[PDB]
Amino acid sequence: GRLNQPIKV
Amino acid sequence: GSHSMRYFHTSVSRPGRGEPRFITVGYVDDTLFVRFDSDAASPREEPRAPWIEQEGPEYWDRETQICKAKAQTDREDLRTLLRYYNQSEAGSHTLQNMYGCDVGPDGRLLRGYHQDAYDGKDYIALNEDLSSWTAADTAAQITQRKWEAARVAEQLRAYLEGECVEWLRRYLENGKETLQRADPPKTHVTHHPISDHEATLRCWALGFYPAEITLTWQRDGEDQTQDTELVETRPAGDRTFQKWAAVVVPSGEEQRYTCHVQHEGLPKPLTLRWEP
Amino acid sequence: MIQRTPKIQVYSRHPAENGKSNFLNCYVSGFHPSDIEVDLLKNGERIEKVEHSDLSFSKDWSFYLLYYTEFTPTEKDEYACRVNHVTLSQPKIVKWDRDM
Repeated sequence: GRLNQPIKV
Repeated sequence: GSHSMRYFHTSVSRPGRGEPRFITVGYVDDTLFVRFDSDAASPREEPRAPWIEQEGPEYWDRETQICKAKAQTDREDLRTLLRYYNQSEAGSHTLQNMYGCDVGPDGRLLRGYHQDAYDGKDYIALNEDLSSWTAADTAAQITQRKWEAARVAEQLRAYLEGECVEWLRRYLENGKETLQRADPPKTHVTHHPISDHEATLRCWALGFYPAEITLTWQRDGEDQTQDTELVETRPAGDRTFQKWAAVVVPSGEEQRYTCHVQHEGLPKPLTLRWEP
Repeated sequence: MIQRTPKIQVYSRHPAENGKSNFLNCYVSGFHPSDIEVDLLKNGERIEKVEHSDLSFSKDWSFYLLYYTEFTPTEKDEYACRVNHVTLSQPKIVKWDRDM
């Protein structure tokens, strides 16, 4: 199951 | 023994041809188990291995929403990266991300990963400490400063040491028929005349899983590294992999050459010779 | 913009036996950027309905794909993989050799 933590550069 | 779970993600912009295409796949070891493609008619995370099919609707809904949200943030990121590199809007660019965890036989975290590349080049990587960053250039340093300010690493560490490991443990149990089976290579040597003076000896490994393998030629007990053609390990399409290693052998020297095979499905390394 | 040209291997799933159904694979790897075109050929003509894997990549970020179709090899039929990529000035055709 995936990482659920939105990250933007 | 040891195992890994990894998610791979690629967004490719296509100016004038709509929004960037987003494709993500997940693996346990060398087994593909999920995929998502934004160009599918109805994009959803889809199963690709039998042992994930038992996950219920809430799993597929949640995973699908994660994938859709990552597609969207990648599109914002691709716009950001044009600014960071002072690039025009006219060209296609690539954003890649990989993350996941490696565990030992007892299931504890051995290493975690979370890293990005832009246009095929390393961009920013979470270090092995799961707490600090390696930025490839001054653009990635801008990202690093944002991620330090927002304590992103702490959130990644919590996932990688917690959920990542626990999902992998579940998948290894549900998939114990396959994920916990090594299929050893089927091995043989073939001979391929080139001229009157020399022939190729080709040492084959077929039908093996997982993909990791060592396949070497010796002559009189000396490794022939510089003189061996070693093809990349390649998928057969039935879960298994193939590889070969070849050497050019002067006529009459064949029995001086030995092929050596190491694979975790083998209790002991194999030695093979050409058998006319 | 960096570019990395594809490695190309064309091969069967099982050792070829004339008249026995099998799978013809073309594995393209090590390439960047990801845009690529791959055909499988029978006697120089494109095979229809070839399938392929979803885009993925290696530890060094380079991309890989598998293209594949069912085939039943014979003594005389010739098979090949034809690849186009920005690194190539013309399409590259790699013939299937059952000994590789």
